[PDB]
Amino acid sequence: SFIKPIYQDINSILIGQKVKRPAAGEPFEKLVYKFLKENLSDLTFKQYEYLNDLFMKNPAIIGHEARYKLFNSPTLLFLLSRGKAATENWSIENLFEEKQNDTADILLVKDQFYELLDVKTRNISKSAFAPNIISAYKLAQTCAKMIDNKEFDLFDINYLEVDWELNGEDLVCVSTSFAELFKSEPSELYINWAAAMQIQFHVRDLDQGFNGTREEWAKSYLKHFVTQAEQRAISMIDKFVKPFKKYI
Amino acid sequence: SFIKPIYQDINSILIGQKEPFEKLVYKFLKENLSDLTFKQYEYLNDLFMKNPAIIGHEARYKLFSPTLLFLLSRGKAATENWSIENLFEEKQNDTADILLVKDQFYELLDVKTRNISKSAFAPNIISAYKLAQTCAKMIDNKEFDLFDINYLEVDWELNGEDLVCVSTSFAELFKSEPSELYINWAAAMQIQFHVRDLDQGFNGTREEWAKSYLKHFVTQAEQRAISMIDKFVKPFKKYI
DNA sequence: GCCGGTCGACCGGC
DNA sequence: GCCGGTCGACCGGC
Ligand SMILES: [Ca+2]
Ligand SMILES: [Ca+2]
Ligand code: NA
Ligand code: NA
Repeated sequence: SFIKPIYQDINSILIGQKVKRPAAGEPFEKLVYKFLKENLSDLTFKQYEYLNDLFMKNPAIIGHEARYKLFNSPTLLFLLSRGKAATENWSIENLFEEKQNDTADILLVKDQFYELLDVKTRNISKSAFAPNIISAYKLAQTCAKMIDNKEFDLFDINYLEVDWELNGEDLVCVSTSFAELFKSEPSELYINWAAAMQIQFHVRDLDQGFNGTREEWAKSYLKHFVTQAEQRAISMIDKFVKPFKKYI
Repeated sequence: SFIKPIYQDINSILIGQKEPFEKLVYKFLKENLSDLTFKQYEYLNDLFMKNPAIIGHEARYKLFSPTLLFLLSRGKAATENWSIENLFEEKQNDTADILLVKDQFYELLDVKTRNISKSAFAPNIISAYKLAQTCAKMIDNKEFDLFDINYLEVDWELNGEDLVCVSTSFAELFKSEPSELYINWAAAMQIQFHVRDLDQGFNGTREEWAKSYLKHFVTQAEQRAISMIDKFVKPFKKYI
């Protein structure tokens, strides 16, 4: 991780920062991006921003198939790329812009190594309902692709929780946490199938004791995933069929 | 519904107005149905304000109809904690956007907003699992003429330094063919559609719709459980 | 403590 | 045309 080395400063800075009032605390992310962008200038990109720079540097390379080749990495291609037509139609006059379903909020990129940062915001005033972290399914395809191409040192996926409470008509950050997906026990991750099949946790609560190799992590995760996937299918009969069979 | 009769009016005013549109819709209705229109939470304030006597949740829940209870109430603690100086507010999780109730009949109205110049990705309509519960309760409690769940679609476009409304539509969940509704299991078990494509045939009885919807739910729940195997198990066993 | 459902609407593969 | 996956958090039942 590129941001750990200065997490303490980020931590300190953000704590205190405020925001207007009507993803309620989403703009807390605009700040993280600003700070990153002030102290890691050359490494910090919004995902679309990253794609935009990528295609601007190779304006001769038009059309999606050829543009996709620019990643040199099927996995990163998978995690960062826009759709075919979207890539087909990209141009300097017609840049990529934000997209709800993009994987990362922020990319930190040095020496062709990638840290995908995602910022989970949170109202500590309100209940403590753990938020969607990332699609379990998307993460599964990610692992598959990691083995298939033997890309185990390409990239990490990390999280920065930013806690806040309401004060008057201003939202103020009271605390923050930071964690690394691939340093957690794969098998302990909670998959909420109904909740868009999303791993769910709070960053402060996430363990980091994992040992093995990145490759061992993918394998282990795929085990977990498949296992929970078999249980969920069965759970469905008990929860969504049995209770309603009688009205029929 | 209390909405359909004046759908000409609604329509007329909406087009040209410049994606928080649930606001505008609401306005017109308040200005025209003063004593029928509530935000789901406003209704709840009122129902609790007009009964200062009874307090606590058990009692308060008695004020609503296990089916309206289920669909509209805010849950034990929130309810127990309600008071004049501590009123309910907007909650993302609420079933309805707008309520319109006359003579103890309820119109749960849901405004679906749609970026008309982007893509036709049908949005979440209502959890198919919540619906299933409802249908079950309607039957168990033999209450088939109490409420409707209608939708008003509101299409919009960024033609300007603002977002403009280009068109609208209106449909009734319970005039739709059940077995036809799409249940997107991963997307929060949500029924997904555009209000404008929603079939409005169905010439059966509210009861029939329910036992038909439930059969659809169950059948679709069975497909999904199988699909999970094919999609999330078979393709990854080779790695484990 | 443990667990998992709900809103909101939004592309893109073939 | 036909399908369905994703991001965003966020509550309440026992
Ligand atoms: Ca985020
Ligand atoms: Ca709505
Ligand atoms: Na994510
Ligand atoms: Na709904």
